[PDB]
Amino acid sequence: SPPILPPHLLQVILNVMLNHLYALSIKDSVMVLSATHRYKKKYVTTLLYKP
Amino acid sequence: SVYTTFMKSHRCYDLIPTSSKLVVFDTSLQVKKAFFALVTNGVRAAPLWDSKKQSFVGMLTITDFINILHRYYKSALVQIYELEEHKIETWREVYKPLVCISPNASLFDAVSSLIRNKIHRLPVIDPESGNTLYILTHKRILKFLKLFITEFPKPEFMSKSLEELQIGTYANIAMVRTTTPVYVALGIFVQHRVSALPVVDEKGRVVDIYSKFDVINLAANLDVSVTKALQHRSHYFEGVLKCYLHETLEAIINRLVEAEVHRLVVVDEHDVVKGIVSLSDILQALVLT
Amino acid sequence: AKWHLGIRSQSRPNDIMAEVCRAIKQLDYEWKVVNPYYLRVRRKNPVTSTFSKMSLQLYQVDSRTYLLDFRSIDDGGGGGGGSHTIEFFEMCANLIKILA
Ligand SMILES: Nc1ncnc2c1ncn2[C@@H]1O[C@H](COP(=O)(O)O)[C@@H](O)[C@H]1O
Ligand SMILES: Nc1ncnc2c1ncn2[C@@H]1O[C@H](COP(=O)(O)O)[C@@H](O)[C@H]1O
Ligand SMILES: Nc1ncnc2c1ncn2[C@@H]1O[C@H](COP(=O)(O)O)[C@@H](O)[C@H]1O
Repeated sequence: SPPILPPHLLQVILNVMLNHLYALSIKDSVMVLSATHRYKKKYVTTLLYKP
Repeated sequence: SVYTTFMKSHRCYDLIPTSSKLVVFDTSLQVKKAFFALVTNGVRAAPLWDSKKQSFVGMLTITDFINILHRYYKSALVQIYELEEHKIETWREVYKPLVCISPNASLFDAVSSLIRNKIHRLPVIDPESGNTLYILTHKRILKFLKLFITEFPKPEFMSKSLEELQIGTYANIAMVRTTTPVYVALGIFVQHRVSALPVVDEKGRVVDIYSKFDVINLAANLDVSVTKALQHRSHYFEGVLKCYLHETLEAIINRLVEAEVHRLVVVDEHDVVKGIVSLSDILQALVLT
Repeated sequence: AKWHLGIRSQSRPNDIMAEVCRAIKQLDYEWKVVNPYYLRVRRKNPVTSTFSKMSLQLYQVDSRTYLLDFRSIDDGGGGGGGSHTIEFFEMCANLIKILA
C-alpha cells in the first residue's frame, strides 16, 4: 500500500511543496497549473493558463 | 557617476524578491480570459508562451488590454464583434519582439533595455533553465537604487532643481477633464502612448490622475466619466502627488520612491499642471548622468 | 482560488499505476520504475532537443482515496530556449489529459 501523504505536503491551497504540481478545477476548457520553483535563493510561483 | 558605477556592478538577480508570482499565458488562450486572469491575480503583465515554438514570444500588459478595449469599442459601433473569442496569437497577428534580460546581466543593462525599447516590463529569464524569474520595473529599480546607494558621496546634480535639470516633459501634456468619458481616455492613451493622464478642471488645475492601471479594474461601462470611474478607487487616496520646479532631484526621487507611483505632476502655485516627471525620465537622466 | 495537489482517484493503487504507465507509453515518454508507487519519467523536447525529468509518486490520503503527485526534477533540465518550468506543466497537462 502507498505511502501516506507527508503532513506538510498540502492537499489543497486556498487564496517541501517545492516543485509540486497544483491545479485549479478545470473550467471553460481552460486548465490552470501552478508550482513553486527555486533559482538559487529566489522562489517563484508560476501559474500557466492553458486551453 | 555613483549611480552609473552602482548599476554596472550589480546583477539583475539582486533586485528579485525572495518570493514572487508569475502569470504566463499560452498564446492560444482567448484574450478575454487572459485579461480576466490579470485582474484576478492582481498582476499587470504576463509573459506569453508559444507551445508550438516552445518559447516565450512576447508580453501581455495593460497597454495591450487598452489597445484591445479601444478597438473593441470602435468596432462595436460598426457591428464588428470579433475581439471576444480572439486568441492571443490571432490578435497579435492582427498587428515587437520579446525583450528580456538574464539574471546575471548588470542593472545597467536592465535600465538601458527599458529606455531603448520604450517598455515598462522586462522579464528576467534564466538562460540555463529558460525560466522567467521575475518582471523588472522602473519602480522596483529606483527604489533599489535609493535604498542601496549611500547618501554621500552625493553628486552635485542631486541638489539641482527641476528647473535647472530639465528632466521630464513640459509641453503637449495629454490631459483629460473630470467630465471626460472613459472611452475618450482610451483613445488618448492609445494615441499618445503615455502611462497616465492628469484630470484637470476649467482653469487647468489638476484635481486627480487617471492611470492606465485604473483601467484594468474594468475587466472584473466605458460610458462613465473619468471622475466616476475613479470612485472605485481601491486604495486609500491622499490626493494627487505633485512637485514644483524649484524642487531638487533628490526630493523628487524621494517622493517617487516613498509614494510608489510612476510619476509626479509638475504644477505651479495654483495647482495648474506645467509638466510631468516620470520614472522613465528619472532613470534615463541617471543612466546618462 | 482553490488549488489541488496533483490528481485524486478511488481505483486500486495497482490499477492507478497501470493507467499511468499506459498514459506514459501513449505520449511516448520514457519512464523508470523506482518503487511500485514511484516513477521517474524522461522526455526529449521535439523542438529544443533538451530533456526534461519528473517524478510521479502515488500517496494514500484516504481509506478509499489516492493522490498522484507530480514533481519536477531540478537536474539541469529544459533550457533549450524553452522553459523547464513551462515544459514541466505541459508534460503534466498531457498526462492529466490522457487520464480523465
Ligand atoms: N519585455 C517586452 N518585450 C516585448 N514587448 C513588450 C515588453 N514589454 C512590453 N511590451 C509590449 O510593448 C507595448 C507597451 O507595453 P508597456 O511598456 O507595458 O506599456 C505593449 O504592447 C507590450 O505588449
Ligand atoms: N500625460 C502625459 N502627457 C505628455 N507626456 C507624458 C505624460 N505622461 C508621461 N509623459 C512622458 O512620456 C514619457 C514616458 O513616461 P511614462 O508614460 O510615464 O513612462 C516620459 O518622458 C514622460 O515625461
Ligand atoms: N501622481 C499621482 N498622484 C496620485 N496618485 C497617483 C499618481 N500616479 C499614480 N497614482 C495612482 O497610483 C496607482 C498606480 O499607478 P501607476 O503609478 O501608474 O502604477 C493608480 O491607481 C494611480 O491612480
